[PDB]
Amino acid sequence: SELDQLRQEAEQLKNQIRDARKACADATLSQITNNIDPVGRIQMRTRRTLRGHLAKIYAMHWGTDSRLLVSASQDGKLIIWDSYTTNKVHAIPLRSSWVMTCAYAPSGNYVACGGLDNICSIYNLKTREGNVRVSRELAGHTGYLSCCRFLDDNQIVTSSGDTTCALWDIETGQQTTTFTGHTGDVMSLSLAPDTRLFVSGACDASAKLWDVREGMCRQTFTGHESDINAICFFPNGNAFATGSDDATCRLFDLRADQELMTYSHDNIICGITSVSFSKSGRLLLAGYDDFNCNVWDALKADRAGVLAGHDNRVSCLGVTDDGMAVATGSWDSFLKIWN
Amino acid sequence: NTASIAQARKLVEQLKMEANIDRIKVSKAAADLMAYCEAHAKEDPLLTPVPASENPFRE
Amino acid sequence: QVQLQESGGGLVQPGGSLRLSCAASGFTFSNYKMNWVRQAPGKGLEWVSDISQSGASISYTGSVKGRFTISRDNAKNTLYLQMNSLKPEDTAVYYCARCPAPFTRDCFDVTSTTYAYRGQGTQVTVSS
Amino acid sequence: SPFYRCQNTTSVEKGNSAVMGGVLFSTGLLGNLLALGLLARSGLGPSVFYMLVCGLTVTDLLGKCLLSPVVLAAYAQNRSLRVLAPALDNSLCQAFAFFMSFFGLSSTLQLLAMALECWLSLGHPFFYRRHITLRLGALVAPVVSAFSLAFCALPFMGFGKFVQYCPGTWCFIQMVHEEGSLSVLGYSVLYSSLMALLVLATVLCNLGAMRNLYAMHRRLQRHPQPLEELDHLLLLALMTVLFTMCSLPVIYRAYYGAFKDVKEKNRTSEEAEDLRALRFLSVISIVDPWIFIIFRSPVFRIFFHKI
Amino acid sequence: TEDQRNEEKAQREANKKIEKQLQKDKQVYRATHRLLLLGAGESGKNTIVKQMRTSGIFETKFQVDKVNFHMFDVGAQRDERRKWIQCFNDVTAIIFVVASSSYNMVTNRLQAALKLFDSIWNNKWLRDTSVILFLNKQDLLAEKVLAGKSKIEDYFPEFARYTTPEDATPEPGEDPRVTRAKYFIRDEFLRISTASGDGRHYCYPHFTCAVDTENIRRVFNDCRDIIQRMHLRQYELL
Ligand SMILES: CC(C)CCC[C@@H](C)[C@H]1CC[C@H]2[C@@H]3CC=C4C[C@@H](OC(=O)CCC(=O)O)CC[C@]4(C)[C@H]3CC[C@]12C
Ligand SMILES: CCCCC[C@H](O)/C=C/[C@H]1C(=O)C[C@H](O)[C@@H]1C/C=C\CCCC(=O)O
Ligand SMILES: *[C@@H]1O[C@H](CO)[C@@H](O)[C@H](O)[C@H]1NC(C)=O
Repeated sequence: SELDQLRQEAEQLKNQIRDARKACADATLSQITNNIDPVGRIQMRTRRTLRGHLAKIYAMHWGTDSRLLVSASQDGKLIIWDSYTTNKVHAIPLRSSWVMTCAYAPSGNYVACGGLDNICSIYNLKTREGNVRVSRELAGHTGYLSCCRFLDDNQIVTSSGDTTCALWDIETGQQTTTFTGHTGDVMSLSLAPDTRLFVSGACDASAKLWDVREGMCRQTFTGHESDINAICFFPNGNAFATGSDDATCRLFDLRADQELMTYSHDNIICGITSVSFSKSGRLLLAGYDDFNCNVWDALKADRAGVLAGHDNRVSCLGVTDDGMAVATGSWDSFLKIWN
Repeated sequence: NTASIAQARKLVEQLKMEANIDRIKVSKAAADLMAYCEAHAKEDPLLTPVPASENPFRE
Repeated sequence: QVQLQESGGGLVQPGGSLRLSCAASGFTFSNYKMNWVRQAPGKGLEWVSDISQSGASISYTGSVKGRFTISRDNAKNTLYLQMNSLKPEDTAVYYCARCPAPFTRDCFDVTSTTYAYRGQGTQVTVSS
Repeated sequence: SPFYRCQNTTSVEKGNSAVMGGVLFSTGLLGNLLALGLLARSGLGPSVFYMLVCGLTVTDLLGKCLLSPVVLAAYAQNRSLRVLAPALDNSLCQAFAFFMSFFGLSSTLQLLAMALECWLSLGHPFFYRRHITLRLGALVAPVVSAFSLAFCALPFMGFGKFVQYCPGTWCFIQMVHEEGSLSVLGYSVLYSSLMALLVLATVLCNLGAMRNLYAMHRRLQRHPQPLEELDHLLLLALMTVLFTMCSLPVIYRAYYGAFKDVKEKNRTSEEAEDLRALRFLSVISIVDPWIFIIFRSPVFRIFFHKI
Repeated sequence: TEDQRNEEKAQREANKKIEKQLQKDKQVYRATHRLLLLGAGESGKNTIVKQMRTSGIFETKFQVDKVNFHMFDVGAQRDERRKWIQCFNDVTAIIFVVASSSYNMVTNRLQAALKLFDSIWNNKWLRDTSVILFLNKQDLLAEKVLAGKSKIEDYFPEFARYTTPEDATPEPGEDPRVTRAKYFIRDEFLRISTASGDGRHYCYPHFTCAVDTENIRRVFNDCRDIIQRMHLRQYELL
């Protein structure tokens, strides 16, 4: 009964955490924000349409200058666009055609991508010859690359389908830190604005908070019912939002250690593929499987608007750093800039 | 069988680390989120649509 | 937090009957398709039976058809498996497994090891 | 005795009525307008076949709405095309004959491209995938319209003639010459030999496509609802028979006129045969919207409910 | 603004050079057909691959009648397939290899393949993808059924009342017991496919073996039939 004794203590500790969360739940976010003004009707129009991909698009990432973005499609191409003029700056052919994620470095010098080959490949865009070549490819993951985010020109945090996140040294190609604890495929990660913590959502209906320096898990959140496909921090870094397959987006508080609000509708029965916040954080944009994107009131849980312009499943979202526009990628091989 | 025993010890040791943290009230935590959105409301072009000559995506 | 708890297993003589229960919490029980799976002491995980969201769509594996009966109670969030005329090759750990997504026809990784939406299981022993 | 006795006439011949020329226009207008309404509802609120069908219906609607009111105005005013518009005088008859031959030739070329497309997409699916693009199907109609405009303008440069037929309500290519001139009979034979080859190639491509549609159905036999292979073959067999039956009479008139001596022809009989042949050619535009658009709509399909 | 004119013209020229290269890659993409190789671990995965001849994916290239095919084998991934199986929704066909002899094994490898095929057939992103079904291990199935060891009806009680279909083509020199073993297993997969097909995607079953050396011709013929019926859907305008 030694295994049962360890299970009893695990069950006893879970009740202690649940009671401590209930003791702090003196009110709700919907009660406090009851008397504020409604956001009103949000109506965005498509400003740009980016064409050139031959197959479905899985990921995109905005640049820090809010002008250039990179997109990854399963035709084996990485395309860097100029969203102001709809011009293609680079077109990188990939060794593997099953890319599932892409990242843009905050310095603008590198672009990373990965997929079913279990390898994160770094591409140098500032070569003296003028061509884009594979600067470094990182190996060591035993599952598919699902997300990756640069910390700087020398570090990058990657999630993978082997229930494990990792931190890499680009110069040496070695794993500096390994983050373990999830029991499902980690589908998304988001970096905190101070780049000292990051959250990850996996296929165990759970989200975890990690310490980059210490390599440890701090808090665990278990509000959802199905696999979490997307995650994104609040702009102030004290909260985050998750999207899942149960047709529900939720908001979690780091300091309160519990779920704050649930964003759902009776006629929505499709999963969420991507979530993102506006610059202020008042609006929460979520992409869905019914080909639409919904805008939510983050403080009132009221749907504000619909972005209906895609003929196939919306796979990725992104809001610029200055908050001017939001970009949607879909499975119809198109990118749209909404504003 | 010994693999699950070591895994179960990691779960208990992780739960003891998460249980010993300081949690603030939800009322104070929710009041901080709405105070951040109010202080940065005028800096959100998706909330307040900016006119022409300063929207880069309008032609 | 999604949680599934099984009960009702135990030692039983050959030809005996056992009723298994699966208490579910943390999710809407009526929106999901439910499964029963078992793991033999030497073999891997094997699918046994399933029932749809509202019932009326029941399929068993070949070795238990006509002897096992899966039942659902959406009001109380309980899943049942009525075992009748048990055989010594039925000795396994029976798990109550939930399909990953609601309002779906397919259930992919129910029998896959390290599955998140599966319970701890109950031991069923058929011996004389 | 001149063969074309309504060549210089100024009024319609007694004993003719606009009932036959008004039924063809009314049935062709309502068929094409209904098809364009259904074709614009689904496409606005594609494929290579969609672009070919859109260009065919526009040609069919433009031909009906440009030639039929000129005919009906002649019957109502009791004036022939020579004296229908005194500002235009003979130029209206020449322009009528040019557009009558243009719309006959441009529709046949467009019906051959739709026959090639169905034969290539079902008979050589791998070849169709890597060579035929949506861009090619979008510019099939402008290319065949530029060729037909340039080909049918040959009598304006001095190779062929246009003449007014009885009862003075229409004009077409002159197909009989008393002295056997090579300039007049050369173009009439060339126009109808080209039309015979286009008709022959359309039948062969439709037969080749129907041969694959039956082989596709038979593999499935070994093992509203969408259309199967057999009711696609039924619509192709209907189009092949009607397109052949409505195009042969005008081909026969040119070969009969050029090669048989004029001294053995009864003019009263030949006037009705020339008019009947071009009435037959106008039935292609009437039945085109039903074969390609209207019969393939679920709005229409719920009545018969298929099989 | 003279330098701004040069920057826009240089950006326009670089866009024109990229679009020239993208046109060539579009022709290569159109002229090549991608396939997914899938199935249980105990079947003949290398048997199908060798008929032509750490990493997360393996690629096999072959050409039949001047048509290029890419076949992809999932190398190093976990058994939880519900997330990465969505990347293969636009392939021409999914090649599903089933060890037909493993109706009873140390457990039910055939029922695991039937449940896997059921999820692939009924997945919302794979409802337009055709599946080419290869029932391998004909010699092993013939040895098991004829010798009388084990049984099929202990794991499939409907096998007792099952008869040979009228549209059957038995190979010469085989008793009518191994033939019923093949067709019952084929009909188990066909009952799944005929329930929720709706004319969007089709299943092509074949009785492959280790010494056939002609499976590339059958894949080519089925892929030719898949493309034909995709081209037929464009003639239903409304
Ligand atoms: C009223 C008379 C005096 C106009 C003069 C005759 C021609 C100049 C017109 C009559 C028929 C017209 C054609 C009728 C049909 C089409 C198909 C049309 O294409 C489509 O509508 C479908 C989409 C596509 O295929 O591009 C392109 C124009 C075109 C060639 C038209 C071009 C202009 C044409 C030759
Ligand atoms: C022949 C060239 C291809 C078809 C072009 C177009 O669609 C057809 C138009 C015809 C109609 O439908 C109504 C009217 O008959 C019109 C002219 C056709 C033939 C001559 C009949 C003149 C008469 O009645 O004395
Ligand atoms: C019509 O007039 C022309 C000369 O203008 C003449 O050659 C021709 O024979 C005339 N036709 C008839 C039928 O009188």
